[PDB]
Amino acid sequence: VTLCSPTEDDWPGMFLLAAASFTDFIGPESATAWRTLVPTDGAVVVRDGSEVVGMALYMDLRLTVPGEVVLPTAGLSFVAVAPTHRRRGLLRAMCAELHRRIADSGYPVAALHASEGGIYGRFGYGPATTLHELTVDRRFARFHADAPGGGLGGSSVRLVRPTEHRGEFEAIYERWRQQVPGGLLRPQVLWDELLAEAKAAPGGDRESFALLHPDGYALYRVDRTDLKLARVSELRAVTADAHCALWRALIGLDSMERISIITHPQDPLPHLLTDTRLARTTWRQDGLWLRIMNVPAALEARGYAHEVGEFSTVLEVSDGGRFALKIGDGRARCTPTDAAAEIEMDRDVLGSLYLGAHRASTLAAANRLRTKDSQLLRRLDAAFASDVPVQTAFEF
Amino acid sequence: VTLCSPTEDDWPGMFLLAAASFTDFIGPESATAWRTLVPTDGAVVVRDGSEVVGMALYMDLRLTVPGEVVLPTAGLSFVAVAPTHRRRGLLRAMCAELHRRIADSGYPVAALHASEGGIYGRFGYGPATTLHELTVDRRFARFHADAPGGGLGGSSVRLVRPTEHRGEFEAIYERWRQQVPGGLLRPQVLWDELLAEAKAAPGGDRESFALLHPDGYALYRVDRTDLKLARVSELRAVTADAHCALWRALIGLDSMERISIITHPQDPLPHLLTDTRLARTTWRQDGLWLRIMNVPAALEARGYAHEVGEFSTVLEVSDGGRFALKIGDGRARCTPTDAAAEIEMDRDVLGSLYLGAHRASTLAAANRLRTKDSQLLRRLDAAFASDVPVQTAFEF
Amino acid sequence: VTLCSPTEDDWPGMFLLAAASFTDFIGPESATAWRTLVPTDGAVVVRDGSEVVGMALYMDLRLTVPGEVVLPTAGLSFVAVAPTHRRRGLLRAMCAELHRRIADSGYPVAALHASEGGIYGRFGYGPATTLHELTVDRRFARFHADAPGGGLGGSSVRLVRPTEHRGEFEAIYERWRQQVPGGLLRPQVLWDELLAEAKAAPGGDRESFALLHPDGYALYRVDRTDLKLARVSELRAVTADAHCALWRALIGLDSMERISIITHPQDPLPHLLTDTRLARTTWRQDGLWLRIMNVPAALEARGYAHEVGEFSTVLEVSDGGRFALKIGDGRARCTPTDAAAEIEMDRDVLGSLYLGAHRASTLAAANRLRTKDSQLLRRLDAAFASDVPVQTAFEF
Amino acid sequence: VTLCSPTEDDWPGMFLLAAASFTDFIGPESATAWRTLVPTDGAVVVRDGSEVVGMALYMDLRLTVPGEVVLPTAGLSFVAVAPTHRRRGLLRAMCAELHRRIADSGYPVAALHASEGGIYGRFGYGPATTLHELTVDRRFARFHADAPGGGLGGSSVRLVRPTEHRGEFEAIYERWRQQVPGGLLRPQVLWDELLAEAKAAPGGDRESFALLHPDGYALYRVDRTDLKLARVSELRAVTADAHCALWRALIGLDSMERISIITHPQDPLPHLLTDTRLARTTWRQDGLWLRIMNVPAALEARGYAHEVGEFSTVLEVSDGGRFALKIGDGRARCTPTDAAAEIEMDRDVLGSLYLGAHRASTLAAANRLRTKDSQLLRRLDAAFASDVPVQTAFEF
Ligand SMILES: Nc1nc(SCC(=O)NCCN2CCOCC2)nc2sc3c(c12)CCCC3
Ligand SMILES: Nc1nc(SCC(=O)NCCN2CCOCC2)nc2sc3c(c12)CCCC3
Ligand SMILES: Nc1nc(SCC(=O)NCCN2CCOCC2)nc2sc3c(c12)CCCC3
Ligand SMILES: Nc1nc(SCC(=O)NCCN2CCOCC2)nc2sc3c(c12)CCCC3
Ligand code: NA
Ligand code: NA
Ligand code: NA
Ligand code: NA
Ligand code: NA
Ligand code: NA
Ligand code: NA
Ligand code: NA
Ligand code: NA
Ligand code: NA
Ligand code: NA
Ligand code: NA
Repeated sequence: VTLCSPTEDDWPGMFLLAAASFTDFIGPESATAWRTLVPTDGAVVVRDGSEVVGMALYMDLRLTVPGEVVLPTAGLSFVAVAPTHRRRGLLRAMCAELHRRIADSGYPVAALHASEGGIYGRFGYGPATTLHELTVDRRFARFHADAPGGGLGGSSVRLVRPTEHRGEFEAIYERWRQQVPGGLLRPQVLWDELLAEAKAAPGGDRESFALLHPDGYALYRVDRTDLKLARVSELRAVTADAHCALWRALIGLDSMERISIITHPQDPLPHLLTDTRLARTTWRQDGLWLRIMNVPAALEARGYAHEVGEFSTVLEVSDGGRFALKIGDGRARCTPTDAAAEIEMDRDVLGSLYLGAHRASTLAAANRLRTKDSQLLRRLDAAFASDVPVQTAFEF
Repeated sequence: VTLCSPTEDDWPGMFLLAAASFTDFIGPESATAWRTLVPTDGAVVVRDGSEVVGMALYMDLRLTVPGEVVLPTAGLSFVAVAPTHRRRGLLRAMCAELHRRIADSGYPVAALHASEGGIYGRFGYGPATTLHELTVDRRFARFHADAPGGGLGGSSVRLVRPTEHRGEFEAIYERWRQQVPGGLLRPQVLWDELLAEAKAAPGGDRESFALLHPDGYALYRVDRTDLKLARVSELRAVTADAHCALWRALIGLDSMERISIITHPQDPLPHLLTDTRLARTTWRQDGLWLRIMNVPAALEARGYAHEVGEFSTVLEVSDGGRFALKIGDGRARCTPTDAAAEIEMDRDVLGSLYLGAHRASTLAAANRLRTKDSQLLRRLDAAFASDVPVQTAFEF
Repeated sequence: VTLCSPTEDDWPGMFLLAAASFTDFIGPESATAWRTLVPTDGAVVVRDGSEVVGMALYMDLRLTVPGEVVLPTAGLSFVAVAPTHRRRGLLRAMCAELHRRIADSGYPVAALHASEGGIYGRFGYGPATTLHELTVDRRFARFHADAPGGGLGGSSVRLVRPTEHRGEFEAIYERWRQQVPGGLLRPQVLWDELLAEAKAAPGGDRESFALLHPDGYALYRVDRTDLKLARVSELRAVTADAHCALWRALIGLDSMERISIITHPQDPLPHLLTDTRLARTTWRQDGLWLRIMNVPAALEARGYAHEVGEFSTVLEVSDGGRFALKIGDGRARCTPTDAAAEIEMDRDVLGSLYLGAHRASTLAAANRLRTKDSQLLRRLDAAFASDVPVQTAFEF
Repeated sequence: VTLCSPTEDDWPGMFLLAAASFTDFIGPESATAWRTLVPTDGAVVVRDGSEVVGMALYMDLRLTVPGEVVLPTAGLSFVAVAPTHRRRGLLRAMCAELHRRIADSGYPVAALHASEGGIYGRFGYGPATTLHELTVDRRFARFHADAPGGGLGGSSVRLVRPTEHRGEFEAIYERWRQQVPGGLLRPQVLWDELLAEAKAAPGGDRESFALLHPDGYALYRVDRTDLKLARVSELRAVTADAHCALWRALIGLDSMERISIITHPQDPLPHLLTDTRLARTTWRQDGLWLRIMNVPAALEARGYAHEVGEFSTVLEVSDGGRFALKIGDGRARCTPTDAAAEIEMDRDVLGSLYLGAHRASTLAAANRLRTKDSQLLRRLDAAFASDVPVQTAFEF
């Protein structure tokens, strides 16, 4: 039980453990694409004296945070302990080694998608974005008088084969990810992967169609088993016009009873309809999780609300340092101090505040975030809040 | 088809229509209690040349709004058109008459709970609060190290018969409703009603139990059919200690698999657990709906965020007037003007902003709220936002 | 194991066997009402050397058959063999004794409702009417331009308590049963019974409401468990106006998703809607079963289609006699002959033809009805067919 | 938005719209077969200034109507409006153009299968045949003494691979379609298609088997998911012997719990069993829809019941002409008149009467068919009724 960087001879063993550990595993030939995003010394394996009983790696990602600021992000992925080697501290050992490497490489943040909601808090990760399934019963769906693009003349939305409009989707996604907190750069190899899953699989998923606007696209497919349900896999709109136009087109799928989509809590769709209730929230879950690797570097890099006035405090992160935090003009200055702390939180809590998805008041109500001054609580709420609402880019 | 105030001879006819129109109708003897909250000239009936084919009324309510300010509120209820008299403009006629009376009586706002989400927007009502069902699989539920009241010595929470601690529940609810936006004064007759539904019904609901803290209570009962589910009908906590203590007690119901509760989007419960995901959102729906009867009187009466600086604009409400709105020091001054409008919205949209549940940015994204200045949008978002998170009191 | 007419001392034993044999048993106090319809020597019990292990009886009924002709009918009911005395020929013995008594009393027909579809063919009973559940998704239901009573002014349909309009329901049902094949006289005691089941039972069925027209009524209640379903227990309309008006009222139950009713295959409801398919057939089953006790007396008593011309044939019923059958001017003459049979059928098959629900062609295709002349088959089809479509009155 | 006949360059665009509009779409290579049945100028597309946003076509069909008379029939199919171009009158425009072409080509009738039951009435189509799912619990199924082919010696039914007995199936279907109202000529290319779907698909449908009689065949396969259910896709029997023999074989599938089939309301199967109720009606829906293009040409072409005597009337079809209709000797003469109408109906209603599936009395009860003389109603019922019961051939 020694902890090493994998050699090329180790990957077949890692793919075996992946196949047994993740039910959604897309096989080795598809894993070559994602492997391009793993830097040299981005992966750790544990061997038993021999085969692979343990693995974890990070990918080089670019995360957009409030103020349209793009951070280098270590994306944690492909974490797996053999069923034969549980309760043996292999995860603790692997996560520690990667965090060392992530820290020493100069990543201010790491991020992951959690398989369970109870594992990653202890390693410093906080849930930072919220996933939100909306299901529209589109038979009753009528658009409000106030809704855009409900006038005579032509539609701007086209129905198209995804594979023949890759360039337009890239262009739109690139505009989208740069201006939305939670946005991730989607490299070429992940566009290759995304469009290979657009085509119909024998006894698998059905053909994916696209609705294409100058400033938006929606990829959808009819469900395998439920043939009256369209699953919107991905809708990216840069303008409210594009968003609305795309939903007029989706509500126009007259052979479907229900359109479903995984979106964000602030999706304006419910307000496009004469009946808000027709867009039911069927499902809600933690999206992206953040570990703030370097507190001063992260707090300084993001923009803050211009609306709150200048204010200063001392933030203590448990075993992560104490800081004089001065916020004003939507910039922050974060500097070492030994002054008495006014606000205390574990590092995972800072992850949950960092993109604006969670309010400091809420975490304080749970005593995850201690302060004796509620004026300071309101000011943190206001400053950390995001003007553009926070969204989840793509699962990794 | 003439529209009149009911006489005592009209109520049996109204109770007949109620029994046929609402499946949850609690019968005449229980309707005597609610009738005490209907003012003289609070009810309209439509007769056909004869029996009651139409009815609507308002109750005298006291609604808490941001800044711990209590408004007189006309609560719209008991609205029903005979199945024999649909598509005949009886609702339009009845709602118009009540709104006339509500306006001329000096109510700044009316409120209702909607049976459908598509009827009430056209009459000026906006969804103002969000209901949120959390279901905890309590078998996996462990409280976080940071959570309050996890130390040795005694528990402060007692298990009790609801009927023998009415005074303590009243006291706690009275403290709660005065300090929470969406709070409603619960009069004596509704406490009589609430505790009569605490006892077990033959072949109906099971006995209700209470968890009692100095600063909180929870009423729960095991589900009729699912005997591994506890339904928390009502949890009122005044302090974070009370909230946490009550959930330790609820998670301690070792014979249940699932605790469910209808709460608000900012409920801190998910953050009390080591696994946020164990508190699943199973259901989400519009709660209280607001019609702003008098725009200047309502906008002036509520508190605003101290965090946003002083700012002025011209608000047009469609067919509801145009106003110079000046917000600063968490007060608003709202005065008539004929100056060019900077912000336009239908009256229902103002209802949805009024308690802070919905962001102006979100409604703007849906074009329910028109402005050409996004700086003004951020300022409205910030000013209208509620420091204490908005909650739904009781259904009427 | 001797077969006797019950004494008053035998009924408690019969009620015990009834409670164990029929899950829907309405108890002894309610069985006093139905007992009034059992004639002296209408009931047989089997005792074991002692308690009741066997029972069967007939009730005095008046059945309407084609040509608005009302026949005295022995209604077979309350048939039960102890679970302790199966496969012992007690049913065969009891049915034989009752049929003897029914025959010798001068009933031309007996009728029953079957608990199973496989028992009663061998005793000479044929399924004579078809039950047909229609379920309307009333959210999509719009009436056709051509539909009656879709013009301005008042509705003629009232919503009422069943118990306060007994006289009007009786009057309408009495008009209905006299003019519809399958109609049964409903005596006073069965109107007492029907209205006692209109009221809500503690942890049972909900309150029943009535829609009342001068020429029609509908009794409905919301389902116990499914609160979005209205079950129409009974709709009697004498004119197409009444039928349509009542369905406009039922489709107006805006709190229901689905209206369900057990009706007949020729119910015009599907054709009242712009979308026939909205009235789905969810369920279909044999209704009333007929045993022709006296072939000549029954064939002579009913009217025949005036459209088919005069024609003669020889009908053989297996072990039920051979007859010269002459049909013309919608009358039949049925006389003994020893002439060669042109048409053969078991007696149960004649029951199935007798009210016009089943076509002779269909039964011939199944070889239940033998002839070597298809011209004669078409003529039987045409003559036996009912101008007024055949309906099921009430279960007994 | 111009309306044109498609060029060969337009089909890829039509196949894209087909894939997105119909979930059952069988792909382009299979659509080449059906394309052979589309005449020159049988198809219309709508382009947007460019891609295909609209399409509709008719196929050359031969429909059997009562009196074993075969009509040329325009079969409407492949109708689709882009989700991006709803509520724009593209369907109205396309249907109008095709009906013009269908009329001017000399088709007396058009027919279609409806995706929804609410679209096609306004374009003059009436539901003309009824689909009827029977499900047999074959564990309890015993054949009646009277049933054919229940004697000793050999069975005449063989179990066979469909692909090796194509000639025998063709021969039987050809005999069947010529003698049954609703019958359609099945051309070579549709037999190619039918037998390609007989073989097992990887992770799709299972292998199809055939039961083969000299005068009948049944194609069945075990259900994908439910392995105790045999789905009879198609049973064609020319003689009652063949029908019965085939069901003895199907009830002999001792590894199945349930045999299901989509058949017609007059299927004699229920009467083959000792228990009629074992053949439950699980599902019922409109089959083939008819638009009478030329009222006199259609009314004159079909046979009428010989049983009803000679009679004359004036039929008005709304915006379809008024006619002196004289029916006798099972022929009709239909001639222009300006005499007062005795019977009025919309054109769709005539479609519903034309094959005998619906009774004029029933449509009159719904006021779809106005007359002041009920004697004339009985005579129309009798004359339009079909001696051979009406069946649905194959979906298109
Ligand atoms: N990061 C990756 N993601 C995917 S599919 C996107 C997705 O939604 N994953 C959720 C579930 N995961 C499944 C797999 O990783 C853990 C949990 N596929 C591959 S192959 C592969 C990676 C990789 C990492 C780099 C090495 C080889
Ligand atoms: N306002 C009232 N509320 C209740 S129960 C609380 C509740 O949750 N109602 C939701 C459904 N409603 C059911 C009834 O009113 C409409 C929809 N019960 C009565 S009796 C009664 C009222 C009344 C108004 C005053 C007159 C007589
Ligand atoms: N004929 C009767 N009918 C009813 S309820 C109508 C009904 O729907 N019955 C269907 C099921 N049956 C249940 C009971 O009889 C067999 C199957 N209730 C009583 S008490 C009673 C009878 C009687 C006969 C006369 C003697 C005492
Ligand atoms: N007429 C056709 N039918 C079939 S499959 C038989 C079937 O059951 N269709 C029901 C659903 N339809 C699905 C497709 O057409 C609308 C609704 N497949 C093709 S490819 C094709 C046609 C065609 C028309 C000619 C042009 C190309
Ligand atoms: Na980015
Ligand atoms: Na969206
Ligand atoms: Na963190
Ligand atoms: Na209050
Ligand atoms: Na709570
Ligand atoms: Na409002
Ligand atoms: Na009668
Ligand atoms: Na009916
Ligand atoms: Na009989
Ligand atoms: Na044909
Ligand atoms: Na069949
Ligand atoms: Na027609």
